[PDB]
Amino acid sequence: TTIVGVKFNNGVVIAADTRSTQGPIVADKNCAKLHRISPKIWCAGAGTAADTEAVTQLIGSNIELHSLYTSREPRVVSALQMLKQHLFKYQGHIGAYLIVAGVDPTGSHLFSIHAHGSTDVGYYLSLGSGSLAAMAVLESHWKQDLTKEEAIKLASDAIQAGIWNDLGSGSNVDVCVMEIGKDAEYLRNYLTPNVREEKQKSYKFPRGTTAVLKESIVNICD
Amino acid sequence: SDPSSINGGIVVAMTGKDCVAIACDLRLGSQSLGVSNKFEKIFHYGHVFLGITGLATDVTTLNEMFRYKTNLYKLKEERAIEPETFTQLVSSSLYERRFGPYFVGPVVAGINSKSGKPFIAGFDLIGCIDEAKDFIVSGTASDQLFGMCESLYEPNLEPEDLFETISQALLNAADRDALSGWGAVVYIIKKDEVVKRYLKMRQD
Amino acid sequence: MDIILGIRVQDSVILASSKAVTRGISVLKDSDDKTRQLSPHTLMSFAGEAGDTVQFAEYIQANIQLYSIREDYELSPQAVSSFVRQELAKSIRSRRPYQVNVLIGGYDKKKNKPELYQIDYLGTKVELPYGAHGYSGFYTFSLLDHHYRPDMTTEEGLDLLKLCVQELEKRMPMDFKGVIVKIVDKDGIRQVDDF
Amino acid sequence: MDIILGIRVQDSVILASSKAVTRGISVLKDSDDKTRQLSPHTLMSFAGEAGDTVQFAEYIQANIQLYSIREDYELSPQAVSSFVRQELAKSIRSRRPYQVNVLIGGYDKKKNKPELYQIDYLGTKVELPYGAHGYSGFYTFSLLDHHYRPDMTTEEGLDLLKLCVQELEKRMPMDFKGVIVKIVDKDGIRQVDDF
Amino acid sequence: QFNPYGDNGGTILGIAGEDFAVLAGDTRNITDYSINSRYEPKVFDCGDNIVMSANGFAADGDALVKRFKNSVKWYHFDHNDKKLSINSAARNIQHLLYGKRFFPYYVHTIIAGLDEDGKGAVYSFDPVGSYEREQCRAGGAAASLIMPFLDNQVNFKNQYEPGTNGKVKKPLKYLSVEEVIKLVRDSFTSATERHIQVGDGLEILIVTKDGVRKEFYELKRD
Amino acid sequence: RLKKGEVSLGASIMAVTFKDGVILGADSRTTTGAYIANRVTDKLTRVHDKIWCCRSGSAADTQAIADIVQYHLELYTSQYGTPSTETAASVFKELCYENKDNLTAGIIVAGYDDKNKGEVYTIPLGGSVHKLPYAIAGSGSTFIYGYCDKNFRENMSKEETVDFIKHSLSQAIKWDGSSGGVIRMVVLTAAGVERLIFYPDEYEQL
Amino acid sequence: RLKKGEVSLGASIMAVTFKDGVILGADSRTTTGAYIANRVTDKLTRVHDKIWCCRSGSAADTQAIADIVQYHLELYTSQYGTPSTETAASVFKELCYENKDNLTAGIIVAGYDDKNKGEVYTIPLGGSVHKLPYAIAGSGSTFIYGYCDKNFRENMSKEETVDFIKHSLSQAIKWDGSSGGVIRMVVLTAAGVERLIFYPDEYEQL
Amino acid sequence: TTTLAFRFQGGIIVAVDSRATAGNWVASQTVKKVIEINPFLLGTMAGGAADCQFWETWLGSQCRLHELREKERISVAAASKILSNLVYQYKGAGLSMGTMICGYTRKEGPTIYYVDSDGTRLKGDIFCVGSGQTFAYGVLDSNYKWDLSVEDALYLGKRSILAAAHRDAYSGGSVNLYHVTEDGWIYHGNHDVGELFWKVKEEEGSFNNVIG
Amino acid sequence: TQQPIVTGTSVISMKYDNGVIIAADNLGSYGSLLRFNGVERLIPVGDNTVVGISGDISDMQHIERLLKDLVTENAYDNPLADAEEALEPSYIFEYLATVMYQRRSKMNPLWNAIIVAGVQSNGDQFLRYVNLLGVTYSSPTLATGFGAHMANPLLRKVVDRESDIPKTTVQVAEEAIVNAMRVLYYRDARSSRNFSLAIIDKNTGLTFKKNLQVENMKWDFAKDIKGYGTQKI
Ligand SMILES: *[C@@](C)(CO)[C@](*)(O)[C@H](CC(C)C)NC(=O)[C@H](Cc1ccccc1)NC(=O)[C@H](CC(C)C)NC(=O)[C@H](CCc1ccccc1)NC(=O)CN1CCOCC1
Ligand SMILES: *[C@@](C)(CO)[C@](*)(O)[C@H](CC(C)C)NC(=O)[C@H](Cc1ccccc1)NC(=O)[C@H](CC(C)C)NC(=O)[C@H](CCc1ccccc1)NC(=O)CN1CCOCC1
Ligand SMILES: [Cl-]
Ligand SMILES: [Cl-]
Ligand SMILES: [Mg+2]
Ligand SMILES: [Mg+2]
Ligand SMILES: [Mg+2]
Repeated sequence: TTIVGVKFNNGVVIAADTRSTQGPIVADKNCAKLHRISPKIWCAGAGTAADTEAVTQLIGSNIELHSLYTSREPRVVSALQMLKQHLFKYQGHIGAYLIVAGVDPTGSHLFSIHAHGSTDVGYYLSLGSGSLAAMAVLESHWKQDLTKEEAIKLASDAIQAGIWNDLGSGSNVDVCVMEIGKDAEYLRNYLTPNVREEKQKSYKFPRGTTAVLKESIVNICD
Repeated sequence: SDPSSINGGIVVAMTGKDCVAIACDLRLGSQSLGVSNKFEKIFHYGHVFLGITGLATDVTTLNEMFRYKTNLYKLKEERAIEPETFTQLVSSSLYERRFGPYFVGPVVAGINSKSGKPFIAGFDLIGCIDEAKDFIVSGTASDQLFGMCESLYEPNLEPEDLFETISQALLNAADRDALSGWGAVVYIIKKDEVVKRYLKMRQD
Repeated sequence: MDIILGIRVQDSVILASSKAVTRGISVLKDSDDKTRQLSPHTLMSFAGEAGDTVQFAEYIQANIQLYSIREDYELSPQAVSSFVRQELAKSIRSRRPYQVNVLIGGYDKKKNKPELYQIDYLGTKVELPYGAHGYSGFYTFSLLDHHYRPDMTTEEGLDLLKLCVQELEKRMPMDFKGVIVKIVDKDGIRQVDDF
Repeated sequence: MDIILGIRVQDSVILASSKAVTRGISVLKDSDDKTRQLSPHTLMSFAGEAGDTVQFAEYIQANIQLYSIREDYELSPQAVSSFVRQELAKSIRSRRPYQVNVLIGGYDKKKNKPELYQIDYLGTKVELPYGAHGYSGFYTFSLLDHHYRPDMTTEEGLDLLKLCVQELEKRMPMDFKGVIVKIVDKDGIRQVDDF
Repeated sequence: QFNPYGDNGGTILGIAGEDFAVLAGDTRNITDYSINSRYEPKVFDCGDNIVMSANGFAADGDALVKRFKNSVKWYHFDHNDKKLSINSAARNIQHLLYGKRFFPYYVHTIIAGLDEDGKGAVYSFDPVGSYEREQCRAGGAAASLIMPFLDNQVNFKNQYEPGTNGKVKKPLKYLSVEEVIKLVRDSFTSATERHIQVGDGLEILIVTKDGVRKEFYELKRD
Repeated sequence: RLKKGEVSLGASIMAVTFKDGVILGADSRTTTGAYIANRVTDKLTRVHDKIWCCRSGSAADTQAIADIVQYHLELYTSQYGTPSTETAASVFKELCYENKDNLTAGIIVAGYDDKNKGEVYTIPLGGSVHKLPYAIAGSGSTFIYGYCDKNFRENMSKEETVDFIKHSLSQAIKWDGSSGGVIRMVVLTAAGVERLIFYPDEYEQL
Repeated sequence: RLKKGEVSLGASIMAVTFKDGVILGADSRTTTGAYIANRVTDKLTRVHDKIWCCRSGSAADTQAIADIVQYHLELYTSQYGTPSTETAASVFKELCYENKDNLTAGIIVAGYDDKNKGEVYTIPLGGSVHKLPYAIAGSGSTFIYGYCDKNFRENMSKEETVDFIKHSLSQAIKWDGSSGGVIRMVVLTAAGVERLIFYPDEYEQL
Repeated sequence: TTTLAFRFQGGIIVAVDSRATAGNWVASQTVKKVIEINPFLLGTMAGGAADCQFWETWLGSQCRLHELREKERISVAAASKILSNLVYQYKGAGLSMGTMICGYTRKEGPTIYYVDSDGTRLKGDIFCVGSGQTFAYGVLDSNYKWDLSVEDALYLGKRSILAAAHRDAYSGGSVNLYHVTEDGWIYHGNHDVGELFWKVKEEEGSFNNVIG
Repeated sequence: TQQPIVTGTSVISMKYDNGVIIAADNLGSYGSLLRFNGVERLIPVGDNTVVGISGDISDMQHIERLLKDLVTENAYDNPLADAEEALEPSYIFEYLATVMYQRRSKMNPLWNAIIVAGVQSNGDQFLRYVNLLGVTYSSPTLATGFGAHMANPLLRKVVDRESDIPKTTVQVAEEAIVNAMRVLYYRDARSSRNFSLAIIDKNTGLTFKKNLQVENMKWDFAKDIKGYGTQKI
């Protein structure tokens, strides 16, 4: 994976590639690494794929119950605290590397969490195998007082650096913009710069090519 | 002593125009020794089909477990479980055993009875969902299946054409894997009819 | 413990199991019966780790016998095999698993059909026309692939079984001191005394 | 390679050696002669690591035959045994040692006495009334302690040897496919065809 | 402890026709999750209408090709400029490889050309020198993906004549240079999609009686 | 001791008592091997109003500990009023000592009482407690033992103590690859709490 | 890298160039584990009239090397005249580099030419050569990187350089258990060769 | 691999499969595991592919040099011993070879020698070598008689490989048949298991474990 | 079998329209200790080649001596040593590549990663990599160690393929290299601020720049960062 988070004027944006690997094999060419914890708190995940999904859903569930209990919109620090304490308790064995971002009554926030339960604060962050390629771009082009459109451009460019230069990352670029006072917009497949070219030949077989031994109707009804 | 490659086997699933296909080989062995040539790896709960590769004891255990759970589902819900919902149930159940997992590679396939949309999905051993428009592969010849599917597959295939594509994908992949083969079964699934065909393949 | 075989024919299931019990460089016994009757029409042979084998077999035997008394009814071979598989499937993830491999030969009285199930210590169940555990299979499976027919009689099955034992006695490294053969059919379980 | 025995009696030396050659779970051959004639009145049996055994035996055979041609004279069993021991004693401190154990049965024509030497792969030589290599000794030594007498005939020695083979066939784990027996006396070396 | 071997990734593919033979290979070079080069050729014209590629550990691959090219040169000097036949080259390569049986060249070697009857020939080698002439062979990282597709499309495996009850097999026939290049391009685009170590570019070397032609095609760079 | 692949807090941290109270100081570098995971980290952390600590070792371990200590001292305050710096160090020790096997946390505790003035307690890997006039810790501290011992004096002024910390950490940063970035400082006195920062362009050319 | 149980030369050694030439300095302690095998060792050793070296690492290895170098330079002198300090360092390097796996020798080479004045070459474990204004080495040198970097100046006087070495090694000794005893020094100038010694009672209370 | 060769009334039958594997990856289905040393000598190959191919083609060169020097075809014993002495020199180095040297000469008659990479050399009437040797033994031993006809012997050899090809995961592809007589070796074709299995199943009525 | 002791980090490089640029910092690390600071890791050979070396410094100094000796040996009995028969970048590289692979084959490697940058006699740009394993490759941009992970992505945005080389000027190319060196200083724990840079142009020749420093750094935003999550002060 490559995942990034970038703060701007009136909020925060996060982004991610869409490659899922199995050793050297690409298992999913278009998987979703951006996760909704609450309506306006989103999470980018790298590492063990099941762990990032499971831990984000569990905390997201408890955040919802907490929001209902307190009659308040949830805060990013609550998700941060709940995630880190959970991950710490499992001493790194739950391999989730997260970039947590969102807006709440306190303001806009951007954090990262590592598998062992350490958290970091920043204006720009990157995690995953292509974090070095992404951070190189972020360190080169980031500035204070970014606009919405400038932050999206910087974030996607940082993901692209991972897509092209890191073998662990590829395919498309997902984005989620979380602005203050507005609904969060999830931009699934914001960029698709890796479309498969037309095949040279159709491999549609003549009907009857495959040798068959038996046929039978299967009963699915009661 | 690698649980996922003791018994051997493969499963593949594909989508077509208003239809889905799911196929599997029949081999069960103990490393080099071929033991059974009747060991089917595809099961179904109502109209939802589940294929499972990997350690055979877990394949059997999980089939029995999901039959258990889907039966209680139907009694309480008063309706058959749908592929999208079943996919989530599989994922939950596998992740429940996160640090002592079932050594399996399951594959869901089916048509949603309400919307009519074709649906397929795959998982790793700890429950991570892998959804796909085109195809899902699993087993000891997964590399081979990935190669066959990626080249042979095209979208919106008719049920009769889709049968040929998935069958050729499975057969030629199995023939390049020592632990897969010994027969094969293909399920063609339309909205309200399901055909099951046994393939003739080389028996070595 | 080493050699256990099983052959399902037209009207019966035949189980053959080696008589030798060896510890170290000594054959301690040459007349060991590696089987237990689970019910009147169900027989289970076993092989594996010392102690585990008999302890497991008798534990299953007690449970099936308890069921028979409670319901005044005999469980089908398929039902017994499923019960046995689940016990082994539990076992493999225990602190100390049962290292036992079994064959279950039975006659289903409702279907009027013989049934042979092969289950390994992991809880891997398969129904087969012929089965074997351990190194035996590496010789007997190919042999039976050639000579076995589905419509054979019990006598034809015993000759087919003699052909397996001869091959094993010729090519196996260890002396397993012959086999005890038992037949399971519509009339129950009986032992062939001269083999 | 496994079982090699040797018994010295009044007027002859008798060597018995198993016929089985096993690799993995297969008995590849059941008629293997694990011995070489070093000279007309000297016979050496052998057992140990595959390949090493025959390579070593034939190498010794070539050397003793070379000596016989050069001097037009037959070396005494004691002299041959000493030569063999030294070769093994060199071998054990080589880059790759010969992992071969041998028995040397011979008839000394000058002394008119039979002689049996037991030499292991380390080069450990002992003259004995009866000898064995491998696990065989754990049964045969105690048996011979009881039944052996120094003034026995060749026929009495063969019956004593039959008693050893029977015990081994009863209590040994592996099937060694019987033995080839050979007698060494004043008239040279001959093989017993029916054992 | 020092490890003298490494994995440079990539994949290669050889197909033989009636009067021609092709040897293709991607131009990507990698170590771990990094890209070293997007264009580093590993299919070489070695003279005497023989093309060669040694895929795997590039240092060993280069060393081998270098030694074979040199073997061809000295064959001319020692045998009155005689043309080295493809079968003779194959046997010579076996001895190069087996010469290092106890410290092997970690490569899958494929050579292609024309035999002494003018017909297309492809030979393939294991790391220690075992070789075999074939109509078809894929080698390298994505060999397991491509090879079964070739069995199906080049040698018509598992394909029967429609309506013949799976009794009559699809008859074997030579493929045209046009049809072969279609299969090569489709094989590599498919492998690029699902294998992370395969991409960037495709270089094909075609061998006819007239000589050695080249063709290049772009591949996805993620 | 560090778990494989976990963020390393290897550091250049120090706390120095002086006439008006105590000053904590630290670098801002966090590493995963030789990659710098965060170049602008805050290793000085509040457990109470005027009781702070410097963190080194494992990022995860030190954070988890500091969060627990903050909880304990907040609960202490609700029942018994403001805790002493010694009390805070004791709570740190109890966690570090009782879990010495599972933790990698080299913590310096520093606080300001009105009675006891500025105090510094250092807690190394073992879980032992050592009350000192000043303390240094982290991977980069090895290189400045000589410098700090020769240059430290008791009852320094604020400006002198800031210069002492700045020069010391500058050297630690210069020689330790695991240390770098900005130099953060926190001043604890009767006046209140003051945060200071110093950038490379300034401290490198000292 | 040390062989098991072999004598350890872990040290506090340094060589410093200055206006009139160069000065070598060293502690006196040898250990096998925690036992001090020799407390009065001379770690400053002559390979030529005005080319000396400081030894650290393995006692046996450094001695064997120094003896070979002395032999080479004596033979060099008989044929080609006085060798440069660079030449001496090259001979040390050649031995240390070519036998890097079997040796543990951290050597500092220091000499005085008339043309090139005072020169210092340091040779760490790897066998690399580094020409520097001053150099520090040995187990105890870690503790004085900060101090020495802050306090070193080029073109110092003899008395200043002696004070710089004395204060530095004093701190290294104070913090390193593997260093101790007396502080030996050797002065290399145009005037000649001068040996100096400094005892604990003096340098400890600096 | 599965390879066999047995001696009988009408000479020697030699049968081999054609599969080559790298772990569970089926690398080839068309490998030639019988080497044709000369018109009267054959060699079978099991184990490491390169080791077998390289050293058995080398063996052929040594046999050619013998008949040039001695003006006479090499004996099966001498040919096998050249190979066994060679691998013995490499003992411990990790060669992996299970071979059978089969042929006819005047002085010896039909002869088979088993030679492997740990130095074992054995003369014998029947041998099966490879990962599927036991499967071949099961069928071969239970149907073997000395008085088999050339037609029946050829089939039994073919059927024994088929049996192993079926059960052994690391054997398959196709069957290569040879018959060795006093006049030399005779090739009896390549038989693909793809068609042969079903042909044998239907005609013989065997393989009832498989879904027909 | 070796283990590297005193080590040098990233070497980075790229092609531009008329030539090539190469750079490397002046640090000699001893594990985590940043021990030596005056280490030159770019070594010119003639007036048309620069060899940049990372990894073990003792082995680097050995390679220096070999190149130095190569120049001497080429001059022997060679009237055209400063003209047609001068040492080319391709000659120097192939020599090193031969040595590196021979040493790995003897299980006693020179523990380095090397980039030979230069301009050929016909004006063509030369840029090729070789390491301890004897592995070689060429690309419009090349980098070692971290540089491979962080510099290459940045340099490939300027020259992504062959056709981008004529379009890239020396001003644009140097700017990217200097920027990359800053990023490496931010993020590589075994890097220093001081570095050397070399340009080999087909027209203006060899320009060797020493004692450069990373500058125009962004550190101001650090002051706003407090705690690791909740903490407000
Ligand atoms: C980039 C692309 C790579 O780091 C991103 O980080 C993505 C993150 C997104 C997708 C969440 N990472 C992955 O894709 C991740 C990489 C990975 C692989 C293995 C271990 C850790 C990380 N991939 C996965 O997690 C895949 C998801 C599959 C494609 C659905 N899972 C696996 O590869 C599982 C790993 C299971 C696991 C067990 C114990 C600890 C950690 C992970 N592996 C397999 O399924 C392989 N094998 C197949 C046969 O059955 C046995 C298991
Ligand atoms: C039956 C078929 C199976 O055992 C027979 O035994 C045959 C005998 C025929 C081929 C002569 N044996 C094999 O197929 C043999 C099995 C084997 C493999 C490895 C060691 C011993 C025995 N297979 C091979 O020799 C394969 C043949 C290739 C596919 C043509 N070769 C390899 O596996 C090579 C080199 C092995 C090797 C031996 C000794 C030293 C070094 C290497 N290995 C690879 O190709 C590794 N790998 C393959 C997959 O892709 C990555 C590279
Ligand atoms: Cl932190
Ligand atoms: Cl000393
Ligand atoms: Mg098979
Ligand atoms: Mg990529
Ligand atoms: Mg001391």
